[PDB]
Amino acid sequence: PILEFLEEWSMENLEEISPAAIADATKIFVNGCWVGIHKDPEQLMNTLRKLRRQMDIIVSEVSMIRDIREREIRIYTDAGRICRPLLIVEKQKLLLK
Amino acid sequence: GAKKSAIGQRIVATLPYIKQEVPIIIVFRALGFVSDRDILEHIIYDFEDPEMMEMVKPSLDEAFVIQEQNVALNFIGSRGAKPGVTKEKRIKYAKEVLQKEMLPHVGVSDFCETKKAYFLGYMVHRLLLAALGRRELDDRDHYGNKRLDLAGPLLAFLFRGMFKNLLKEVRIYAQKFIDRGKDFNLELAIKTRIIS
Amino acid sequence: FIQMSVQRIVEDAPPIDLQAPPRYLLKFEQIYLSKPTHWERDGAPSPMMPNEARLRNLTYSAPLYVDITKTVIKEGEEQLQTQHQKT
Amino acid sequence: VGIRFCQECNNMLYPKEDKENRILLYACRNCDYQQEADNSCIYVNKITHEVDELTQIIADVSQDPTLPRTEDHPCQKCGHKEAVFFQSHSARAEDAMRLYYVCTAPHCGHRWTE
Amino acid sequence: GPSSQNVTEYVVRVPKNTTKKYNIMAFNAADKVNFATWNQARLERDLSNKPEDQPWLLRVNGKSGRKFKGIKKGGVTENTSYYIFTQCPDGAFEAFPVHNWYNFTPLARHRTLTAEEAEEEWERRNKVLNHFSIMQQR
Amino acid sequence: NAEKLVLRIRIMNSDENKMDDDVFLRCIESNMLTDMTL
Amino acid sequence: AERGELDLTGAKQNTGVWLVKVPKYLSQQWAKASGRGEVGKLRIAKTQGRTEVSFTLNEDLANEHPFVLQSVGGQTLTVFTESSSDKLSLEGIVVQRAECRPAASENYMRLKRLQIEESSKPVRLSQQLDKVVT
Ligand SMILES: [Zn+2]
Ligand SMILES: [Zn+2]
Repeated sequence: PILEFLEEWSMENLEEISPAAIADATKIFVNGCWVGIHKDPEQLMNTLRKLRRQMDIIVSEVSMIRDIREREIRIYTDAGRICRPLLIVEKQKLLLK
Repeated sequence: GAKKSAIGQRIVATLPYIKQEVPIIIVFRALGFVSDRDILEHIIYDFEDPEMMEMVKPSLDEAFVIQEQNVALNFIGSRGAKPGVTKEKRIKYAKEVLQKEMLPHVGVSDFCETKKAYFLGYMVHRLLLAALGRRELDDRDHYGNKRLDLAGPLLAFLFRGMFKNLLKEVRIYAQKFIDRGKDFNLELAIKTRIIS
Repeated sequence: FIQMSVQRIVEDAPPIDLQAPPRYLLKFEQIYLSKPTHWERDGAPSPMMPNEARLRNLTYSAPLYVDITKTVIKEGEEQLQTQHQKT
Repeated sequence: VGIRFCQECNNMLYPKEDKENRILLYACRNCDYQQEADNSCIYVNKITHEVDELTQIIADVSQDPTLPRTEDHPCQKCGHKEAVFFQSHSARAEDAMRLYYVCTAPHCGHRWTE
Repeated sequence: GPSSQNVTEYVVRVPKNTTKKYNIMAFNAADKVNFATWNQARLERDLSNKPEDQPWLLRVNGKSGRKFKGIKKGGVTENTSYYIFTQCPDGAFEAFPVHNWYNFTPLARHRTLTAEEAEEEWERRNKVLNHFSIMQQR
Repeated sequence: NAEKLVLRIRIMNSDENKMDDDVFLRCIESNMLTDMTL
Repeated sequence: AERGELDLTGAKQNTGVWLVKVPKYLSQQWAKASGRGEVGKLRIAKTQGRTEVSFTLNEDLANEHPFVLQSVGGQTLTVFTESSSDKLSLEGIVVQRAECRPAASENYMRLKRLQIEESSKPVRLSQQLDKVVT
């Protein structure tokens, strides 16, 4: 489901791109596999975060990591990842009311 | 050395089921990327960076002799754990090693060479950044680099080994009866004690 | 592991191909698990409670069954496909 | 510094000298191809390597919520008061305490160091 | 003028079947591929494996011209489809699904070192002199 | 006096008048950087 | 002129074609009938200094698809076809690339969820068995 959604959104597959485009774009990794590149990493993370929080396509235990400096988005779905629940804060306010 | 320190530091790859490592550029040659520009395009994504380009110069010189994909595959096959009797078989063995044994998570299909070249180039690209000091070395202790094998995954590890024995056992049992000329009973072929 | 990994492991196993020349194939498709059962001396199955396993030094194990489809070809333009349900 | 690739087989071009004219030529290997060199420098390495970090810095870092933000260093390019400051923290420097600032205004990835 | 605000709308047609299949041919930008000199070309399946499940070999202008090898895209478009719009006299766009995607790269032609020859150079791989001279001797 | 200190090096004239005229400088350059002791 | 010869006439005419990436549901609806000769209309609107591409789904087919263009200077693409009579030809050269996106955002995921569930039907899972097999 993650790969299908990523393909639907403005993510270019590795096969269907020229290497000259990889410089500016951010690499997209899913379970350590470089799926493709994306030209708007910030919007993608907002969309990816929104889906997980709504539990639409992305399950709760899926972790999305963006390395802003390295221009990489790492999505991990495998088992064995240790996680804990944290309250979401938006605009210096708790979403918990 | 006189020429050892002139070329600089070269990058090699330790692929599975190969006794000795191979030059990195050779692996790219085997994957189907012959020209230097095509190989470097998978390693250096910004040609305007002279620092990165120099780091790969010694690697290119090391694999300069090998200039064709078949030549590179033979070199990889020649160093295989089971060297082929003839040159043709060596190429087939090397192709199988890269097809399945090398970076299997990237893919195992016959047309996944391009994907494996990009990731292999990314592995080289990551190595260059560490060598150039642009990226900090990974921390083994960092706990996000760790995974916990719970009861399930641990049990799944055993089941495949025990299920392979079960499938091997039925193959052996059936082969005896098929060679004898008589059909075999499936219920009798299965050894239930293997999994239990 | 029980719901997914065991079934995936069985599904991902390659079909067993055997050649004599009659040819034989074995394909495992569906995996079934029964509740933890204990077989008495007479051979009568009965549900095994965890306390009974603890008291009688038994293993709390569930029987595992797999649907196996066998196809045989005898180079006589005939194919016989027999399935052993819950092996 | 410039790296040149052959126009025939897209392979590396290495420096070569022609005694007939005594002019640097970048000659392809295994391709009997030659090119007229113009840089005149074939190799250069900087041991000190005082490479500017601002070139390495990526403007996208301004979106990092873990970086500190200061209103006391307005952006020169656009005047935006807010800025995100950090240290290079990259090996080979041996002294990484100076702060590099990146403007937080969207579309203005101006980077500067005080 | 009209071009400053021109609006164009055309009908879309999807024929059920076509005698000729449609596939994408991709050339890298650095290749600088030019079709002006492509007087003649040959496209056929490879013979190295020795059919429908094998790579495609492209030859241009016989042996004299450049040779390209096409490889099927390993990544499948299970959730994606590709269509091509071609101008027609009737003025309605026509969309054809992409049966296959092929990536073509140029193949250099020259006296490439053979496998047997590479064995001798492996001895001097660590220590070699005048990289240019190695090709001259061959 | 110049803000930059420079030292131009060239191979002997007798040899000019066998390994390689270009690579040899790299071997010298790498050799002089580390092996040579000031 | 031979069997392996490629009819490069399309390249000579410099015919231009557009490469479009569309989702499966749009193509699936087309694949439903796939023989009526009509699936929709492609509308392109141009302004003084901006161009927009959009596609409208046929009313019968249903019982907005904005298009985003992409740069094609980074890679050169050509389209060729193989005739059933062993006569390969080059249709033309790609001059522009476009992608299709869904107008809706919330309820659109509902259709995707059904597809993910639908593609999950072949995903076999172990079944609990009330009575031990005898
Ligand atoms: Zn060349
Ligand atoms: Zn600013």
